[PDB]
Amino acid sequence: YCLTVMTLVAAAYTVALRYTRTTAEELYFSTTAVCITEVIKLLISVGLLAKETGSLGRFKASLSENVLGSPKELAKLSVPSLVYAVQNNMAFLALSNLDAAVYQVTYQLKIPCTALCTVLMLNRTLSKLQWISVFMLCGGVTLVQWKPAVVVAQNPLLGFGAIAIAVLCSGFAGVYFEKVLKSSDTSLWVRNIQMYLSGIVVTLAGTYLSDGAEIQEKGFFYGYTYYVWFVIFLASVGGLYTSVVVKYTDNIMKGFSAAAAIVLSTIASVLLFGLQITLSFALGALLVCVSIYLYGLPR
Ligand SMILES: Nc1ccn([C@@H]2O[C@H](COP(=O)(O)O)[C@@H](O)[C@H]2O)c(=O)n1
Repeated sequence: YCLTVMTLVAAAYTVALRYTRTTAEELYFSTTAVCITEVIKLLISVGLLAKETGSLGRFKASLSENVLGSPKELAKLSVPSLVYAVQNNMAFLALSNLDAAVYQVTYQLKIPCTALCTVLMLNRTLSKLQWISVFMLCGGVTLVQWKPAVVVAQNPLLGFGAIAIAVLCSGFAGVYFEKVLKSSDTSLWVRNIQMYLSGIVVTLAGTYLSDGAEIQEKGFFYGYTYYVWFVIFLASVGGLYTSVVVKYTDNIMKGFSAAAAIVLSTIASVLLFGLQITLSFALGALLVCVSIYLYGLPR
């Protein structure tokens, strides 16, 4: 379920976002959407904490001791929420200035950056063979994702600067969260709550600084339609399900699993719905399979 959710969210999110940034008459503030995602992800996570603890007495006790009463953990988790506030704003900026396929292939440069950050920050080791598989995975998804390289005027060079920042944020913020998540027995849903508390403050401050002038003229929830709330739900679910992947695997295996699921989803579409496929897909799919094989070998 959590692999078929991640693909159908991955498919739906970037297309629905790209649509809502280009086609609107009354256009919404992207900074607010990033902030509202952190609010919803907090409220779902608070819900999940009650379900995990499985008791009102245990839930309340967890909020006191672990959520609100672990200040140094909130201090640590304020760092990646500041970086994710950058990242997610750069993602709305990138999809406003570049094509959906162009964003997709370019943003996979996070996979090398995330692998480097994993080796740097978590003090792990990747062999020469494992490094070969990471770049081969990156080249494999490039071949699978490839598509030709809006009703509004755009700026590609500003769009690529945004993906350059967002790629660096993806590696740093994700691995920082993994570092803090796996440093104790504290629950995933506490760590998410601890993070999204600071996130809501940082993202709301971002909105003030970026769009506060224009928001006074128009309103905070200006341009919001049924499709903007759809995008934010997908961003919230995706955000939560990403933290679950990092919990049960790691920030490198997030990339391999994401790539493997794109190939499995396209193969499911060929068999069930008679989808026509390219030779680039066939070659790229094999590279994704070899990369998983090479990464999955003992040294
Ligand atoms: N603990 C975490 C870790 C990541 N996330 C979200 O998951 C996304 C990570 O995207 P990447 O996998 O592209 O780095 C970000 O939008 C981030 O806000 C989250 O909501 N909670």
